[PDB]
Amino acid sequence: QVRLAQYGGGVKRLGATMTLSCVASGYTFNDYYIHWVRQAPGQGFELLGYIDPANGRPDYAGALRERLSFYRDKSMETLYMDLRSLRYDDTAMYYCVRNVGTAGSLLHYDHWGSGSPVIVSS
Amino acid sequence: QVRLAQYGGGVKRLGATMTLSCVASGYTFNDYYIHWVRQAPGQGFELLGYIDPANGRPDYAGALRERLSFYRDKSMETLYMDLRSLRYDDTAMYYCVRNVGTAGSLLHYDHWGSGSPVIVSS
Amino acid sequence: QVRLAQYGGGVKRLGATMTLSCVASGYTFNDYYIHWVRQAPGQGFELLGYIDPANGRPDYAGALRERLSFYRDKSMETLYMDLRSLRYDDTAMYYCVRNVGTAGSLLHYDHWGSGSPVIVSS
Amino acid sequence: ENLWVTVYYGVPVWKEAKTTLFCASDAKAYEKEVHNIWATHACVPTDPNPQEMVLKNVTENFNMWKNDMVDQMHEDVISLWDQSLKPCVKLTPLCCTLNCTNATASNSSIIEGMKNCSFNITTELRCKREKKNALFYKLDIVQLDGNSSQYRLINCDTSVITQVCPKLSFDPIPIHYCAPAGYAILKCNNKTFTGTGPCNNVSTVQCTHGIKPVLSTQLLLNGSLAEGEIIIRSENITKNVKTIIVHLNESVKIECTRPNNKTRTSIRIGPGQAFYATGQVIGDIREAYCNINESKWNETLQRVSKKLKEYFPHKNITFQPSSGGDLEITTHSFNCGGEFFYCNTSSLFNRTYMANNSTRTITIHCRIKQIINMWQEVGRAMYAPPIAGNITCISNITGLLLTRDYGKNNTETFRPGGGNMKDNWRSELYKYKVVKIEPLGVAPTRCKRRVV
Amino acid sequence: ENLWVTVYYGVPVWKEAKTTLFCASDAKAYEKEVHNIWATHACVPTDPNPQEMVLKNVTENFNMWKNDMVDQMHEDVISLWDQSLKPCVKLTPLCCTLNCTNATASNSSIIEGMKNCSFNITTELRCKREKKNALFYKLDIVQLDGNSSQYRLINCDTSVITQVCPKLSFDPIPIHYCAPAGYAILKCNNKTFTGTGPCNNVSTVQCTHGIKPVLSTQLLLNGSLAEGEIIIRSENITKNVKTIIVHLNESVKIECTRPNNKTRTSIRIGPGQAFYATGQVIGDIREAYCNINESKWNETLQRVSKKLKEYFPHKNITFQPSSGGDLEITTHSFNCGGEFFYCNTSSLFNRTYMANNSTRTITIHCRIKQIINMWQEVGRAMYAPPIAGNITCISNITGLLLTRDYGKNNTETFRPGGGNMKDNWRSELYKYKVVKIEPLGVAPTRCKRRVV
Amino acid sequence: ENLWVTVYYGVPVWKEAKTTLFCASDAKAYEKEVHNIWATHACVPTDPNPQEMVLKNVTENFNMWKNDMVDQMHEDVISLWDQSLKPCVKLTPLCCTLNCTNATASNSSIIEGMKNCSFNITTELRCKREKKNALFYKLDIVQLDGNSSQYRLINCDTSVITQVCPKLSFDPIPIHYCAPAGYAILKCNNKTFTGTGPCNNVSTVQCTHGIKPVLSTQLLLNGSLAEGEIIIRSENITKNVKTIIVHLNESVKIECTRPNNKTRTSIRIGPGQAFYATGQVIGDIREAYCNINESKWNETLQRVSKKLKEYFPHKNITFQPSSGGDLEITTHSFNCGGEFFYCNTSSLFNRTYMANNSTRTITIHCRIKQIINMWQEVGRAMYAPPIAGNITCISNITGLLLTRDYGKNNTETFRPGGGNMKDNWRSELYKYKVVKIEPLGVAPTRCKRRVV
Amino acid sequence: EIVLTQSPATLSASPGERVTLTCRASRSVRNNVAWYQHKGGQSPRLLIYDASTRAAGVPARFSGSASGTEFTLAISNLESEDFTVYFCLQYNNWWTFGQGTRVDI
Amino acid sequence: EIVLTQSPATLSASPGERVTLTCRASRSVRNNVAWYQHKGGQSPRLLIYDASTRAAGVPARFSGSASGTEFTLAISNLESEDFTVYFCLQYNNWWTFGQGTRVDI
Amino acid sequence: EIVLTQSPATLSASPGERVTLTCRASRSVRNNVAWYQHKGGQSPRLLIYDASTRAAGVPARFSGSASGTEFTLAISNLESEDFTVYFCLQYNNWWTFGQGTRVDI
Repeated sequence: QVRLAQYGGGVKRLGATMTLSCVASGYTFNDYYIHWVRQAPGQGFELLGYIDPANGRPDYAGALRERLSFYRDKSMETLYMDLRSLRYDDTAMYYCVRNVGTAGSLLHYDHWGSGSPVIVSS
Repeated sequence: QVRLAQYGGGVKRLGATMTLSCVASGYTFNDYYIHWVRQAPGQGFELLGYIDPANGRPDYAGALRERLSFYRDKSMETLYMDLRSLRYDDTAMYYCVRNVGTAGSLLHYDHWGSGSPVIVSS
Repeated sequence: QVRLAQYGGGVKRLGATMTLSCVASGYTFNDYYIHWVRQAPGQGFELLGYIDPANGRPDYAGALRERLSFYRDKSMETLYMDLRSLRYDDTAMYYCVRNVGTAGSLLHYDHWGSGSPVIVSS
Repeated sequence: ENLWVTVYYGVPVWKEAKTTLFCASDAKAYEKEVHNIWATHACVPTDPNPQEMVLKNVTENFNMWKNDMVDQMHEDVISLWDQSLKPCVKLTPLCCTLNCTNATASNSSIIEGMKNCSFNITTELRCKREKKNALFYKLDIVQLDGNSSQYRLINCDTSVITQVCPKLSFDPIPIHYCAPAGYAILKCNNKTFTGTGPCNNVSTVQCTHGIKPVLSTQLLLNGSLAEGEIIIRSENITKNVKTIIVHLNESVKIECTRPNNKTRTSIRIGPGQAFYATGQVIGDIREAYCNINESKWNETLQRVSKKLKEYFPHKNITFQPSSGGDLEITTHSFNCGGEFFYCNTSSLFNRTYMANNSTRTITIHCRIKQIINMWQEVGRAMYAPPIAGNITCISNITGLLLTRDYGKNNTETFRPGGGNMKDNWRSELYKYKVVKIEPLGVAPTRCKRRVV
Repeated sequence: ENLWVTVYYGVPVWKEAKTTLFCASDAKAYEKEVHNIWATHACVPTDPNPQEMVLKNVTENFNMWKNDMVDQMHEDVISLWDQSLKPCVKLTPLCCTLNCTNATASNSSIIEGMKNCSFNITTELRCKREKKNALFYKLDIVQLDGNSSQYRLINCDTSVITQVCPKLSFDPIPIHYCAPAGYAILKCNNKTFTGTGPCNNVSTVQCTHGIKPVLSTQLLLNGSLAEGEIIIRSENITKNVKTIIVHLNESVKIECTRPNNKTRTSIRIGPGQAFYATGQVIGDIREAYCNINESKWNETLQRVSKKLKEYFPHKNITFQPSSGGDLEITTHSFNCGGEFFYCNTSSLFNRTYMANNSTRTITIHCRIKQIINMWQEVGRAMYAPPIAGNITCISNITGLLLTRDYGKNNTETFRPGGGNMKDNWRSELYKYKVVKIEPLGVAPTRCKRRVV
Repeated sequence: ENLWVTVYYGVPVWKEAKTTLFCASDAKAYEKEVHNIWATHACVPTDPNPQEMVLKNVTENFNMWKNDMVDQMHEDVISLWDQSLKPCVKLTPLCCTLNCTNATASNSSIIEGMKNCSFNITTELRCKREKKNALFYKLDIVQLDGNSSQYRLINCDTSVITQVCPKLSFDPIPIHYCAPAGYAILKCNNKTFTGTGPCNNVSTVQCTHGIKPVLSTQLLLNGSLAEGEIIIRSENITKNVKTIIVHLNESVKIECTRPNNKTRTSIRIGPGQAFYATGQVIGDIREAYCNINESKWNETLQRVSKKLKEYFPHKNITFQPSSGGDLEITTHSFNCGGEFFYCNTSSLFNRTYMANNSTRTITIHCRIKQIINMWQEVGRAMYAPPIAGNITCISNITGLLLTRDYGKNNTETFRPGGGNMKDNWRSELYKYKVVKIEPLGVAPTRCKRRVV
Repeated sequence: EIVLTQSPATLSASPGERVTLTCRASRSVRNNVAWYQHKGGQSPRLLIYDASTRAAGVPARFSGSASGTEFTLAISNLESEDFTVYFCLQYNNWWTFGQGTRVDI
Repeated sequence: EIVLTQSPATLSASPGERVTLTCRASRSVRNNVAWYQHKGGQSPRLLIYDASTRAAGVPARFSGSASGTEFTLAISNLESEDFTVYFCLQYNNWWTFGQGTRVDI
Repeated sequence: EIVLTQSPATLSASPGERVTLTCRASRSVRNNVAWYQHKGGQSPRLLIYDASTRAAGVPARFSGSASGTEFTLAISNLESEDFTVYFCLQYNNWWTFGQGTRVDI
């Protein structure tokens, strides 16, 4: 039923800005938060932040608050992640991931998108 | 809630014809009869006639049946009183007034419009 | 209430082709089979075939399967009978007739159209 | 002595209440498979015969003006007309400005009550426009400013216009009203009943007799007749009254015709639906008109005056035509066959009175109309397609909707009025009242219950 | 001697009646959150297991032709289709005249089953009129008069066309039917049952087994199988019959494909809605087609003849293709994946018989269509958006809808027919009957009640 | 010894369940004949006074997050908004590209938050193309590509726009919720209640107190006040939470104005259909703005921090403006009079804290908007007609919808949020729970029934 | 082809008499038989079907019955309406008509 | 034309006093009579109708009663609001007003 | 920032064996912990959440439990499917993952 397709993966020039993107289907787009998570090679997973698709509210990891931004084209069930000013260590696999929650609390993840690789070198 | 606004008041030339007007709001325009009533200075109130806004049926005081006419622009919740062939003694305050009634009988008045003064002299 | 009007009756040339026609009204056009029946002068009635107006399915008498065809302009509640290659003995009265049926079986006739005469001679 | 409470269930006792009555009908049309604008839309199966029970020794009040069910009759008739018009086509594409000229037929170099017109239309939707033409009775149309060849349909400024589908019929059917379980309907059978106060001969039914939902103004027609001599019903809070209903004990026949032949034409609106515009008028041109037995008319107004002076004991009574307002009240109006009529009744009502049958035949001029206001609402106007060919019609006058003038020295005066459709149903529902049974009675008795 | 009346409540006794059955379903799709045109629209929660009770020593009548619930199945399926199509977009802006030409595959002067077309469209209201293009299967389109480059969509003369929203699925789901309280459903379990007369092994349930609402004609598919050898069901008022249902004890597989790739395209209609027009065809072109095991087909028609001659004891039986009429009955038709198919079954039905597995594989030519009539109504029609890419499908033939020719000397003849959708549901609802319990029984007994 | 079963009917015992509550209201508006978007649409007659009964010696659980009736409040408010907007005019003919320029007034050679525009329309259907002009607050509008004189309404691309009819009012009314028969509503009266766990002072009612359906974001306003000192409500599954509700024991006044005069203009769309475009701005031009007592604001945030550090015992707390997203959450928003406001609250929330009245008056900049999404849906949007003249408004702040940042060393941080309308009703429905009575209790007793 | 024979071909009667018409089949047709009045130069009308059911609006003077391969129509009162042609029809297998019968003075 | 006479034409009073105004008709009007306050230069307001029913929102200090052809209005407390003109109206037959009455210091 | 430690980093096993993986937190996370299978080069899948609830469609061979700051994942039968990477995740405070664990022959 549900999917999180992805695009935007590829080689990126040193110090450039990129927009990655994620496309949802098969579920009520307002009901679930989306988290952006990554894995550098040889490292455990890491959280960049999350976005509420319904109102577009973002929230960010304290290390990356200056560099990231999130937005959604709500009619298209589609999300975008900007990362400004890339560095060599941003070289990683990037996923959009769906997060379950009650009306009160956000909880575990229940579905992972296809993943986009990114390589930072000119 | 309800109103009866009025216009058309002012100086009128001797022997001329005038249309006064009354604008309703805030209630079901078909349900209440409208009466046209006046007061000459130093005289008690006097009835000119009444109109059913729903079908436009008029009725007149026997003294003025030749001179008066009534009509309504029903989509505008708006009534008009013509008085033809003015004389000095028509100089008065004129009101449109709302009349309560059951399905059987017309009764007392429950709301008076803002009043229009008229002065008959060239 | 119901009718079966008819047209197309008249003199026809020897060996020609004709379309007769029948127009229904006053009942649910999908619910009843229509039969085409004729009477040559001095002969008992004879069945040509029947058509289901709903899907346009026909069935024909074994003597005339080569020569007949039936069709309907369904939005016009209107039926047409082609008879190809006329012969002198086709000279007859022709009727469209309504046939009652349950969901299972087709039964007696309950209404006859106005009748169209046809004369086969040049 | 030695008395205790007891409860009786099912005790026959009642009080008046507002309650939702059932619509009831003959189970399909007049017990037939025909398509009719009332009975084809639900309204349940036939009452084969109302099981009327006459109550012994009951005195009970009735009030036809303050009545709890007339409103439901009004709402239900509105509802059936809405539910039946809703699927039919909106004429909205037609509403832009018409070009028009004098209408004509062979050996009729004018037809006077009418205009010929041509207009832009969109024959298949959202592509190339086309010019089409038709003629209209002049009352359907307004002329835009100046000397002006330019005209518009009278209502489509203010309101949507729906064409009634030619599949339907305007014919009335005898509707019945029935109580839900635990309510009951009372008739009042006193043959002199004025519509208010006590009745002394009373009966109950699960349902009313039939009522025919006839749209009409000035004249009550195809209704019931009064059992006595002529009955005059009014409110009695004040001498001022909105309407007086006069109910006859003898029907007066009226006959009417639209003798000209109509050529219906079909103009496509879009998918499947067509505007049945009015094409060429055919035959030797006449007005629409109606006829009445003048002997019976004179006797009827004599009898009406002879009763009406019992309410108004001073010397002079007089009748006059309408004072002013819309066609719908300023004329008698009705819907013979499938088109709407408006008749200048002034020749019927020029009469006077004071203290102490096919001859002279009255005939009256009528205009006819395709664009109609209904229930006196704005916003929701109706278009009648033309009835093809020519039309004859007969109906029974049964009562007059009068209203009364300013009172002046020794002289009452009356004219035709009403027009607010509620008064038609109140002119026949005046019999009934609805009550709820309150079956849980209690009383003293010479008993007590055992404790064991 | 010494007998008196007594009442027993709850007595197990019944009579046949028309009654409103519940729609029942698996509680969300196939017990899943997917969007499907049946179970996503209401129809209540799952029956976990029907509590079938076998009745001892009951003999009871059944009549599948005169049945009281087949009509409700027909209305309910229509209702779900109406309720689900109503919110989807009307193609009303598209209907006016197309310009068209021969369509082309890659490497090719042509593609044969289709026509390329271009058309005026309005897009966002009172922005510029604009030109767009698409190709259609030829059967969706009529050529306007003359040698003519001019064409129109086949239905939109008569009707509104609604595009079914690509969010939905045409897939059947196993619907159940259930009795309201105080009604009961009886199955008839006799494994030889012909659909009429008495049954001698009977059971009751609160609900039916699952039924799949498969739209099909000529061939009953993805249905149940008969428990005996092949059963032939007919009416028996007359030798004249509308349909004969043949119900197989063994499924015959059929496989089908639309192997060409379809390029979906999006054309904006208005403030949220896209017309999913059909763009360029991709890949090495084939027809749509279907395949059958010819051994199994030959055995099936041998078995069918070998039973059918028990009803018709004279010397010869024969099968033929359709006589004439619409595609919907003149061909086998079904809705694999999400597009509609029409197959020239003439090669299946050329067979003859008389008194006294992946080899030879049958394959059949099919056309495919986007504009569809449903339930044999007019004035409303469905547009199917193209399924992108290419499609494969498998299904089980389970029965034949035959009809019989004019009877002639020593020779019956049959051809595919049916097409009136009621016969599909009657081809599976033939088991059930619905009854009302009448629990208030009375009888004599050897007792009287005490007065104290 | 010697015990047997007995049944007691009507036993007071209950369990929690989902159940359909009644909408209840003052019987017509505020007990008046005015037209208001809530109480004029059904929702039954007044509760004159809720018959609260305090339960002796009951300990009972409540859970405001998992609550069974908040969803029904959300659906019911949406339903009333749908049912009331449905008859009003769709602005669809307005939706095509506009030419636009800088807007102005006398002695105001700019009005800065705004654009003047002109557009193609048809004044009557199928009459000639016509040009009309109006000005729009810039947030209602998008600019098409390039340096571009070309603009469009922000939503008519994606969605249908309905103008709310000027007859209505956006004013809240005190709605009540009531149990159907056999359900009961429990309040939890403990004056310190955090929204989860047991309560020890409990009462029952047939209906809730009044609730005002105020649309707002960031700030809860015109609500109830907490009975203790300030209460902070959160979920407690995890430190991660979607919203924190802060409920004040003391209202803080906020005052607001739209001081510019508005010239309403009427542009026709069709039969009885008029679009109230925004015509010339009049008077000495200002922004919309709001004012607050800075003493009370400082005390309130001091008190909030002084409670909030009880949940978060480590040293530092901080407040900040919104992070990003739509105007609807990135600003405080509310609907004073009959237009919608959006205020840059950053000057309210720059504050910090750590371990151990008409003076300084705060005033805040606000923009205002005519095109509105509701309930965070898409595909439907509301156009607010301009309120003519100029507007003043006063309301009571009663609580804050906070959300919390990433946790970092010795430092919590919070900002305004919420915006998902469910949290507003959950910020007042936190009291109630609904239960079903299960009255058929059974127990042992020292009795047996006689056989005779 | 199932044959129908009517008898007599022409039936001699007087007004107000009771009169009987007969039809026979070449083999069984169950009761699947109907009778029609054929007024001169006009569309026929249904009288009776299933050899016995008088149709709606048909005059009560008409009646009918069956025995094996034989079918009977009767009229209680001849009239100028009914000195006319009538035919039997069978719908058991295919459809076929009798040669018709005339009733005259 | 049914005449109404009010009496007195002008009524002398002091604030906080109870005060009574009278109206008479040339013949019976049943109870179909009403009373209005007329503030100077302004649209009048309804006080009482059917000689006795105080209208909605009217101050409780107003009251009224009837006997035959005579009608009475009373006020429990005079005020600067109420040192003003008042008139009786009848709606039994035709409508007609009294000459009005002024209450002053 | 709540740390998760997995142990072992790599786990030696044979097919059809029961196998156990461990995760510990730098402080309490209640039961708000989940486990995921990570097949090579593919989107991960949920196994268990709230340290104990097996998710829908997950193989019954997976199970899990908790004690204080420590969390345990178990598998009843190793297979070529399951000689793969797995990770623990906590969602009590902020989100953070373990370094992952590989199961191999």
